[PDB]
Amino acid sequence: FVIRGDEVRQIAPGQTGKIADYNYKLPDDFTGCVIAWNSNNLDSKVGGNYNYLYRLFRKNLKPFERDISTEIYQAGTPCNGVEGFNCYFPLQSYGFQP
Amino acid sequence: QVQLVESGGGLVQAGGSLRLSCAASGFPVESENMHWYRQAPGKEREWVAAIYSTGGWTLYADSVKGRFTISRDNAKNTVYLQMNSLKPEDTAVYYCAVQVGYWYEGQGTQVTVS
Amino acid sequence: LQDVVNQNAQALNTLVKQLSSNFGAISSVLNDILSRLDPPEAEVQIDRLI
Repeated sequence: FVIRGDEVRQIAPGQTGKIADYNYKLPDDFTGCVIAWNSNNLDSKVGGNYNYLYRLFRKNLKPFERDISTEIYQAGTPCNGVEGFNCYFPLQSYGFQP
Repeated sequence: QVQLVESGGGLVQAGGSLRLSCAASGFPVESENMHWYRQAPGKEREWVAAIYSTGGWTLYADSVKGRFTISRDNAKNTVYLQMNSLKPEDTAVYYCAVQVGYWYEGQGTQVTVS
Repeated sequence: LQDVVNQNAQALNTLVKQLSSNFGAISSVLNDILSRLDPPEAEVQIDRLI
């Protein structure tokens, strides 16, 4: 996958965070590792690169799950699957710039 | 040959309604996630929108809340962008960028506000 | 007999009192530690208490 600068610390077992709870989970007994390299010349473009998305709103994920469904998240009168009050989009873009 | 053709740009008054179009051939459009590319005189080029696969999933920048409406021709892989409630400072030049590998962007089109 | 009974009672009381010792942890109750700390650090504290 592709992440941002401060997101590197969140990609680790036992480390808390919004992204480390709703997008990717590392098991407490994880065996393996992480190789991260800068891609400013490939994933970044003038005007903003927005191809990479991360889940922002979610009610928790167990280790090593994939949640491809991005149904609208209800924060508490329900909007009934329509964008509006008490519900916001679950995905957010990074907006990488040079 | 993979190409881009632009259509719809031109002089317009604030508060209009028209179709903006980027037509490309030689590759499917549901293959990946395209985005749109705006140029105005200033610091750097400024983003507007992009939609994604497995559903529309339209996303807009913070300054464009609930104005652009997009109707989308799946049979013959065509875009349709539709503008609403125009105010001036967005005089710009438009491109539509897609990915099939190599970086690709066409020639764009002119849009002005009077 | 009174000495034997007193020894048993004080041994049980000492065990119960020792049950409420921090042992170098943040707190002597695990519910508060779980409510306050994160999985790994709370696991370390629970291991020390154990």
